[PDB]
Amino acid sequence: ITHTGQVYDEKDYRRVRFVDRQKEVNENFAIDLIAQQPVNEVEHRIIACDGGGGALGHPKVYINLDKETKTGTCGYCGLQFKQ
Amino acid sequence: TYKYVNKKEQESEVDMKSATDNAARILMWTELIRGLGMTLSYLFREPATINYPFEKGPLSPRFRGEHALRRYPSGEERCIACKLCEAICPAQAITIEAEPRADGSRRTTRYDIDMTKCIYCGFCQEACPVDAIVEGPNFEFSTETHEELLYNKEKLLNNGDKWEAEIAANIQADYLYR
Amino acid sequence: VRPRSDVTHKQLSAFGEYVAEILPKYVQQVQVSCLDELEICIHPDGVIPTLTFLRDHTNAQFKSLADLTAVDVPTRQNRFEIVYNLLSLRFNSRIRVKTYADELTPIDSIVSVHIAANWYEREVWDMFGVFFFNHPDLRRILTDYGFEGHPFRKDFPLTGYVELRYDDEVKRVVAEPVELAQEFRKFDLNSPWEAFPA
Amino acid sequence: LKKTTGLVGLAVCDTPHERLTILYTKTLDILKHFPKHAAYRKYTEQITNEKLDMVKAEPDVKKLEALLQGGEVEEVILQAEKELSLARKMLKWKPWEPLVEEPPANQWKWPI
Amino acid sequence: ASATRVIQKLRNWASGQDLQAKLQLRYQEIAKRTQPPPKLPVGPSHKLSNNYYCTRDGRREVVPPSIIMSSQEKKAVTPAPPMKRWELSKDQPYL
Amino acid sequence: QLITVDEKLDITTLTGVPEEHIKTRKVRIFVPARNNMQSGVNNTKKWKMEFDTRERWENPLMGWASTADPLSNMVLTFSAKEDAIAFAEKNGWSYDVEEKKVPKPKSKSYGANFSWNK
Amino acid sequence: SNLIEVFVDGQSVMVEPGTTVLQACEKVGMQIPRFCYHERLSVAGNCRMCLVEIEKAPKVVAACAMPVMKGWNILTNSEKSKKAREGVMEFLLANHPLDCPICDQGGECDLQDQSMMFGSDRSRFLEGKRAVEDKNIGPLVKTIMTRCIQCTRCIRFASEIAGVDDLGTTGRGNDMQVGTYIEKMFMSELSGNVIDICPVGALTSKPYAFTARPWETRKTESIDVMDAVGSNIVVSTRTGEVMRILPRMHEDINEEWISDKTR
Amino acid sequence: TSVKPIFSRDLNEAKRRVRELYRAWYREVPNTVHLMQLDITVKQGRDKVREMFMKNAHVTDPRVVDLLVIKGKMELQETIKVWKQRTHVMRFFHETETPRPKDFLSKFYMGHDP
Amino acid sequence: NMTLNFGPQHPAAHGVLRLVLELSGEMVRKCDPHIGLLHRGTEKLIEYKTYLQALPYFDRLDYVSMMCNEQAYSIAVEKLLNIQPPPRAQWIRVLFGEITRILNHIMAVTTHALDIGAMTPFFWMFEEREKMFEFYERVSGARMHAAYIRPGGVHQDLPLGLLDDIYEFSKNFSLRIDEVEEMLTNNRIWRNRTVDIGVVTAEDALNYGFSGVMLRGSGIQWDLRKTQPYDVYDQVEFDVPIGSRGDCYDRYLCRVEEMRQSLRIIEQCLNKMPPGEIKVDDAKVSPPKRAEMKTSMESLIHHFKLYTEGYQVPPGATYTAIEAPKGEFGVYLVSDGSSRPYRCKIKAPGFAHLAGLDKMSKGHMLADVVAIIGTQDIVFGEIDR
Ligand SMILES: COC1=C(OC)C(=O)C(CC=C(C)C)=C(C)C1=O
Ligand code: SF4
Ligand code: SF4
Ligand code: SF4
Ligand code: FES
Ligand SMILES: [Zn+2]
Repeated sequence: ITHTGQVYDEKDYRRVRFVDRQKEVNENFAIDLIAQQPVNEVEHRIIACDGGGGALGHPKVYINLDKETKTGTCGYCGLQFKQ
Repeated sequence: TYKYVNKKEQESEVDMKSATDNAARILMWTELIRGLGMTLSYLFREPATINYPFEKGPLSPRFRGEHALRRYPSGEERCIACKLCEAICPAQAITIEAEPRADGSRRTTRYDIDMTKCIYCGFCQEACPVDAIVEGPNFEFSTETHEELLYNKEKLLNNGDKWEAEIAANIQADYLYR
Repeated sequence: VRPRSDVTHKQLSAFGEYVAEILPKYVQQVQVSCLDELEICIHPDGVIPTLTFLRDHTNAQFKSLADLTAVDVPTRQNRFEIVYNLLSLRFNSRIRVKTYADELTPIDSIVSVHIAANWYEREVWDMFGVFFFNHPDLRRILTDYGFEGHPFRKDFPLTGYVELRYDDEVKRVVAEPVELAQEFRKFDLNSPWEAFPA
Repeated sequence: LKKTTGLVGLAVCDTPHERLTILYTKTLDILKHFPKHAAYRKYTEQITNEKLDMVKAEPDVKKLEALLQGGEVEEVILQAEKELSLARKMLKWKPWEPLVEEPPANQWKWPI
Repeated sequence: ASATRVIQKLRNWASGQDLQAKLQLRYQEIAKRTQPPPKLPVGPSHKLSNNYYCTRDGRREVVPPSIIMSSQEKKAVTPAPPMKRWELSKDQPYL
Repeated sequence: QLITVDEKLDITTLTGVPEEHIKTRKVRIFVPARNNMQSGVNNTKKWKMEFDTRERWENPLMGWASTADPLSNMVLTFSAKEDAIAFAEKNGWSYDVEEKKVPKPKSKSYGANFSWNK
Repeated sequence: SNLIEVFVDGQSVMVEPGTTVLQACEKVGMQIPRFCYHERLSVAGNCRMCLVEIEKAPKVVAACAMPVMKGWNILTNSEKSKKAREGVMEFLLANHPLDCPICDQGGECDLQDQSMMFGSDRSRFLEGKRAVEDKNIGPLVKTIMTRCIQCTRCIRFASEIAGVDDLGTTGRGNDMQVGTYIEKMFMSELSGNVIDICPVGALTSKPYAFTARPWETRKTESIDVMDAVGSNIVVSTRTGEVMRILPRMHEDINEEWISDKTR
Repeated sequence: TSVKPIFSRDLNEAKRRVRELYRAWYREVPNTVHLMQLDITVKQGRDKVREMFMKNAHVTDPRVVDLLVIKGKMELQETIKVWKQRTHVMRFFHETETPRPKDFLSKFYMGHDP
Repeated sequence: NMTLNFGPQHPAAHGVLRLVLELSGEMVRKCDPHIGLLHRGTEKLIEYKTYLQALPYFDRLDYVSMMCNEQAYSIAVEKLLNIQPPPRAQWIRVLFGEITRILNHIMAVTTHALDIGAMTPFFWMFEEREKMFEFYERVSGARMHAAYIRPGGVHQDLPLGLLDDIYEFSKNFSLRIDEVEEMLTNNRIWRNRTVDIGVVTAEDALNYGFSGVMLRGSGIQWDLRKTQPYDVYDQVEFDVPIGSRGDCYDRYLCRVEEMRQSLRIIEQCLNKMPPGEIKVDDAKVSPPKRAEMKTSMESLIHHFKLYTEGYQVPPGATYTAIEAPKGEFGVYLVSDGSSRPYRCKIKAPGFAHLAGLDKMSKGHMLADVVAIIGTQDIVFGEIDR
């Protein structure tokens, strides 16, 4: 159910906690939300993902998009870029 | 440089006029009447209270208030589990355990801020490199049961989604300062 | 880098020698920190004598006791390091006289020299367990009435061994051995690399 | 002459020069028993002798207050007899003696 | 504020002070919110040259305490120069 | 005048420790090794004595680790082996000292790597 | 006999002829900041982060590689030997990708600490950085090699401690990348030690990728039971489940290394 | 060896003091059980006093004994000069806590670490 | 003597106080204050916490003078690191330090009256106090318990509207002191309740270690702000309000004057605050700026290490005393080379003052004791620590 497949077993009693209450979960899951964003087709071997917004984003990092097969993915945003 | 408070510079010798003035002060409670005038004066001043539900006491952007975990505009949660928010928390409130997500990305399997343990220092706001954990503006989260106060990743992420618009405005206003 | 005046490190240094000379029977070491603070160190027997000389000497009047504390170096044979910080409103200088006391080798009390110490000495007994002879009324000040163990000792667990909850059956608050729901995470923080010769 | 000293409890002492000369001369006397080369005797005798000499020399108390500091003259009186009391106490204490006992080794090593 | 003059006059009198001049309630005098964006100044040490840390790190150039009188004619010396008497204030010596 | 006592300072009676944690707790005096990750040796200098590890059951409501042993997180640091042994004896905890093991001297010289026949 | 006397800041230590300058500092107790020098790996001199200043000498010398000579005074903390570190650390950091909150050698970095202790507080590299394509060297070691400080301890271990002789340097200039030229996995026992021996977090362990962070890990010293050499090991446990087993040094049994199986 | 005496020169003199404290507590137990309205029996309490006074019967060193009574005296003062209310006193009886068995088989059946 | 305890719940007991009183009739012959009801273990917890993560603890020792408390730890740690805060930061600490003494004195004068029975002074000033917290909240984000004054420098620059708003508060505040001035300074009822009560003689005050308004009230002239000028207290001009006789009135009058003198110091700080940086520029001691840590590797390494491990202050020990509103607040911080402290003895102006209650409240009624605690400005957080 949750982001990590956290689902109390059919016999676990913490399910009593959810009795007469809502088990809080978020419909918007990141694993999926990042996928939607398309691969950025940059034209330089190495590009940088400042995180969007500079100081309001994530530490700046340079990605090597040299591997033709795969696409570079910022360890921070998850945004992907291909040459 | 010093200053004597309550030190009588000299012994003014009683002069009838002086004595009368004093005796009148004791007999007709003159100074006591002075005090009554002050309170009557305010009775006429506008009261400073605010209708609490209808009007709210002003809080500027840095107000720490209630914890929230932000997400990138794309929808990828900002936290990358570096876990130094856990390291610098003074109260040991934040508990983080992580594992590489299927995507291969780094993410936190469990992020639990114990708000009863938290003393709202705002260092976590400070420490985060991606600034995923922020001190959100809301201060009204009083709860009937102690368990509700303990917050897991889903409550904080949900708290983040609800208040993201104001959190973004608040961080927008104060980031130059930081 | 902080501004440092060597006027003080010289003045205080000299005074140190003066005290030492006047009280050689007890002064073991007298040092001035790089922070311009003097710290005469005295044999425990010199507690009464060294303080009194500082409280009542024309060339060194140290009228008020800023603090009485006891660091605990477990390695050190004499575990506690009673430290007395004093102030001289006349000469605008502070000095610290520090002695060493083991757990069952009591120190004299200075309540006579400064009555400020009446409370701090009770505080040192309650937290560290050092005992002060000739104290008017030594008894726990900060800890609970029935507390067992001296808390600030480095060998005492932070969480302690007992915690309190209300039990209906007995309708009264009741100690139980501590059971914590998230143990204190003991982050190891020391880095394996030194900083300077010091 | 003055009405009162700043300090609450202290009270104006008339004949202050005489009161000081009495206390100062006494201390000098007590110190006379201290061992000859005793550090306290040489140091305090020097301080007390200078204080008297000034008290003898100055007939105006206000200037006397400036010459040996002491703030108000009444305080200097309290400091002198406090010292007189300690001088008597140290003779009993015999602190001029050598160190009572060397510190256990590594007792004063802070990095630990 | 927003008080009929008479109430103000009664107020000022009963209090004995022109309380109107210094009202406690704040009205359009307080700094407006959303004050302009701040570009704060970068301090020293941001030079790109002659900025060697070894020349600006008082943290550990500090040394172990200096030791005097370790166990392992001469004039009297005080802890420090006797203190200087404070002087009565001149704007308001008394009261 | 001083009095004579041959009794090993045992002060177990004054320390104020519950009986269970003085007779069932074994502490080990050891000099910490170096996580191989880093090559710094400033954490392999002072001896430390650490009490034996105890139960760490999962908490049902939040899954946080929970411990019933008070002396768990306590690690006292002692400069020398002799002093640490003394602490165990007077406090009455059992001890099992481990000798320090320091890297043996190793002979190195850049020339060797260019040896005619190695 | 065979005991030269060299002074480390005037401490007259005496060392067998042959001891390096770094080794001379060790016996006094001082520790030269070092990268690319491992006790049980050949001296290479790649980093030059250990430059010290023997007294009365024009240039600073390489500690780990300079045979000490009679009389020399090391001046390890000399203003010069600090510029010789404040300026090297400038370089290692310049091409470094700042993903320290990704680098799981976060608190286990001999490059942040040697930077927080022996280096400067800022940066002047206003220019751009470099990036090196990663490599799938194996299923145990995750080589995020854009982290590599070209210290060649891997290429040594992979040749000297283990006889793999596969890892090697490829190219020259600032795009010397120390990865297998063709993608052949580094399959050998003794493989996981590369993790422990790379001070940078370029190549680290893939199973223990992001499960923890070292300050939290409580470290209990125990014995290897998988094999009969009985190698000493340290089991790093967090909140009660083992997170990592890494070697702890036993001169006689496992001298800083452990098998791929027992970690 | 070569220790300085705290208050008692030898176990003999020290024991004198213990006797006094025992008496003190013995004479006090009844009063407390009444001024605190404790639900215990004077006899029962007096045995507890004995328990404690013997829990530390093994101490052989004079200095340790002397501190023990100093501390003991302090406790009495907190219970006769009443600053310690029932909750504090009853704690001595460990009334609420469940007793743990010391039998090996018992522990085996219950706890990982005995 | 009819032993009666001033139990905690009672309002005059500051929430936690069990004064065992021996009532010789209504006259009280002995007090044995039983503190310890709020001992939190503040100084054993600090040993397990790094220097930055222990700052917060210092805002909770005296909880009515938060920033002045955290200026004593900040000065100590700074001494042990031989680093000094930048010029703007030192003025900001003096600006916030006097806002805190106005805040503590409004607390002490108005709550004393609440105990005696005057209720209106508290309400008028408490509205003036939330005006002030706002200044804390607008600069740190917390109404109280800010954590703004950091071991090296202060944490963030003042927002661009704060100094104008501090001028408007300081401009009109003095009338507010003047107003309780009229309502509680000449009332025969106050004077009778306060004058000639708890007189403490000058030498007795020094001997009991009073060190505060209690020291100054009896005429001893000691202010750590002028004698041993910490921060910039050497570049601001003020008059210490020394009282003459020592009754609880002279001590009140002194506290009202210090509020007025602090407005004089606040004025100077707004008039002369320098352009500059708010935290020392050594990344080793003060954390790197948000933009720098996200663009420069040396800054991320310094941010990571500082937040996760710590400053690692050089081994040493220092006793640093600053004039906290209550009195001399000092931290004896003993430091090993480690990033976390070894000992932190918080000297609390208050442990000494409460000891004096038995001597000061001599030959006094049950009602006088309520005034005696009120005139010591005792907050049990500092005493209990
Ligand atoms: C200002 O000093 C203090 C008080 O007295 C006026 C208290 O009432 C209290 C508690 C009072 C209540 C019942 C809110 C505290 C904590 C205090 O600090
Ligand atoms: S710091 Fe920010 S990012 Fe790193 S873990 Fe805590 S929250 Fe997630
Ligand atoms: S290696 Fe990993 S941790 Fe060490 S600096 Fe480079 S990135 Fe930060
Ligand atoms: S991989 Fe690790 S070891 Fe091999 S070179 Fe790059 S850094 Fe040095
Ligand atoms: S260690 Fe000296 S060259 Fe790398
Ligand atoms: Zn990105």
